[PDB]
Amino acid sequence: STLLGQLCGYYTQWSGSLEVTFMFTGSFMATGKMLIAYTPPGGPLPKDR
Amino acid sequence: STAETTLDSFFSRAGLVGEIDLPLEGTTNPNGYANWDIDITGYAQMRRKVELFTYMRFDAEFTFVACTPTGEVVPQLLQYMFVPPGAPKPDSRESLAWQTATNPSVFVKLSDPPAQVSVPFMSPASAYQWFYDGYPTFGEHKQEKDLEYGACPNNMMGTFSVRTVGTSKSKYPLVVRIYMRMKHVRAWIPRPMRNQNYLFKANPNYAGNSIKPTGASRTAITT
Amino acid sequence: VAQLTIGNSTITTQEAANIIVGYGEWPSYCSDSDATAVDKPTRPDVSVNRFYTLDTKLWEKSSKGWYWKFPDVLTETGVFGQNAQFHYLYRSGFCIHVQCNASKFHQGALLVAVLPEYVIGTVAGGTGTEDSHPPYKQTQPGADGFELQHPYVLDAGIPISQLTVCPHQWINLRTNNCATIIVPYINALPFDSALNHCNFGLLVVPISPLDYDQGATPVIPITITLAPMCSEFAGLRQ
Amino acid sequence: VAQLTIGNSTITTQEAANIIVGYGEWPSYCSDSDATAVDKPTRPDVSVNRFYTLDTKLWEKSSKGWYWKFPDVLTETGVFGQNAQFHYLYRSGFCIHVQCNASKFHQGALLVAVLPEYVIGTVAGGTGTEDSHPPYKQTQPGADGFELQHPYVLDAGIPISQLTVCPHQWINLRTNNCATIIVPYINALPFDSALNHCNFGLLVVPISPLDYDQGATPVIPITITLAPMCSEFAGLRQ
Amino acid sequence: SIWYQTNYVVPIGAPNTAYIIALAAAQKNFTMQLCKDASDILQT
Repeated sequence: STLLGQLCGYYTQWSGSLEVTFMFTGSFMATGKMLIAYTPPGGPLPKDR
Repeated sequence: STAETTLDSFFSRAGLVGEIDLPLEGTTNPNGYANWDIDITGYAQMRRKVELFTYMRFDAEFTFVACTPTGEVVPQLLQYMFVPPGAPKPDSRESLAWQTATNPSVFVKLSDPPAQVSVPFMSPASAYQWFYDGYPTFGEHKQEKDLEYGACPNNMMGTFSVRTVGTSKSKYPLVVRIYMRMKHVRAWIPRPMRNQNYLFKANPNYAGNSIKPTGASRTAITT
Repeated sequence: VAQLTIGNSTITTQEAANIIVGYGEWPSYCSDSDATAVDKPTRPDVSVNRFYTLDTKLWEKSSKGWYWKFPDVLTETGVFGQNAQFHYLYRSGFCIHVQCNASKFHQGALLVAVLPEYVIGTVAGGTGTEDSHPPYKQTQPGADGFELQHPYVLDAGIPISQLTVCPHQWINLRTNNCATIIVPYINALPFDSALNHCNFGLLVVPISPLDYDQGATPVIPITITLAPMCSEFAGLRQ
Repeated sequence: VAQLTIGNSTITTQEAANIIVGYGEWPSYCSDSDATAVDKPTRPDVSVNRFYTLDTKLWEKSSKGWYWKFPDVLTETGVFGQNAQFHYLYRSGFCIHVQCNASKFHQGALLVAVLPEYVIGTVAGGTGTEDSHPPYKQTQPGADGFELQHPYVLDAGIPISQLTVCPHQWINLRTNNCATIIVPYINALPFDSALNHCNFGLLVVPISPLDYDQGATPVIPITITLAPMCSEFAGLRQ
Repeated sequence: SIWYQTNYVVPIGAPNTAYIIALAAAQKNFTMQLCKDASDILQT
């Protein structure tokens, strides 16, 4: 869905760093905490938080 | 002046810490001797006082006041032996522990003034501690059970072995009251003061039917 | 608000926060201490000293309070746990950060305190003559922590009303939402057992109960974040 | 908060606002254009370049999104409409200010973007072989603007998920309530038709739906205020 | 992976569900190499 992925469809090889910014669009009165984790290649999805 | 609230002043005084009965006949101490492990909390108000802190250092001055149960002074020679932590206590009146030179002995007459000695800081650690959140070393492996919890072993201070000199039983009924005074007190880590009755000597266990400190009031509005 | 990053762990906290250093002393490496040459004990700085975030607690209208034991809280988690379990001797400082997430329509107060040598006392029924000693799970609850049975006496016969004599900080939902406590290594020895001795316990107890009108979120999360300060381990391995 | 006044029109906005300039270029007069001497085209700055505030839109739980075409949105309003309709050639920049009025108990996100040469594609039923071209009211909706039928493809076969490649700004009700976009004149010619060519379209689409507990105001107003930057008109009259 | 650290907390009057929008891009050290035309369908 990203312009990045669609521009990759026009090429064969690529490499570099990526940025993924998350935006919370709840109400101003809402609060809480999320844990966003990055697992490097090879490693399995972590089983719990 | 604020010298009355220094720790030294707070613990300064000498209090009764142990009584030793050495009767003519009876089941108490039939072998005319007694072993008394040094117990800081022999003096009632001392435990709660001392447990205001977590770690403490101090010297101890022991004074031995001996007489008969009537308070009578009689011509009897006594031996006060200090058995250091790690040394074996006498098990009989004929035990060789009584003549081991490395156990400091004091030979006093009941006629003489009270005997008096100073005990240094005996712990191998840097401070005694009245609270030890954990099971004793070594660690681990299992270990044997939970029974050992809350017991610090580095608080061991020594033992006083009290006997009448001689091979034959004394002609007099004796009582040896011993007094302890803390010197050079330092303390660390203040704690909330005990507000529930004590149950056991070596743990903070409390009755499951617990009480407020006080509460002589019906409502918050009326004094 | 800013981004706080140490090691591979990153938390979201506020610069506008008041920190309390326990007993006015910062955690430090024991260069003072004992045996050196040869040789000084392994010290982990970059990797092990990271932000370990415990599973959050849900605090309710009926909650009595929780406690965690140190270093027991971590001797089962990360590479701290690895080091603590496979070494002979241990010492460390700690940065404890306790944080709540609540709305302006919630209310309540937490006392966040640190009590060195926090010995527990359970009961047999009131009273003796003989005693039950508390089990491992009540004296060393791990990273999950344990919940207080009798908060008023701190499960140890001492009034919670005087707990403020220990390094503490209030979490008043009206005023703040976080508490930060810095604890140095406190012991009668320079080194001790990581698995058999808990140098201190962390306490988080409601003095003023949680309240809210019906319809608001019934459980308010308490998130504990902690990071070893000056770790030090001696021994080998298995 | 301050008072912003140009000409006879005055709006209430906040100084604490982040402006985005389209393609990093401010609107400018076409001294660049060489068709000069004699003579340079009428350019109105004091009078025509004022704050035109369109009728506000009501954005609902079910809203799909709106778009306005430029300069079409104004070629039926003020003295701008008058210059644009009664001249031969036209060029101008624009200051677009989109603002919401909501409470802290509302939530939702708007993507405010500017798409040069925004060509619309309607359908015949899926699919051909032959085509219906969209009517005037769907390609040049005037000051009222038109509502999107299929937001996902922007009613033109292109993903809205990539609309952020155009000059844009998010309106997150949690964070901000206003968005300011500055658009320079973009064309393959220095001058064009004000009535037959729409140089760009403004898009305002809900990406995260409006929500609220029932009892709160069901419709949140979207107020569009716009002001021509460097107008320029050539030709005469009728 | 995105995990719930704490539960979602709201007062009365705030909706009990909210949405996260994820935006992604490459950094300045990103590069692509071997060009290759491959897309959908042309003009049916």
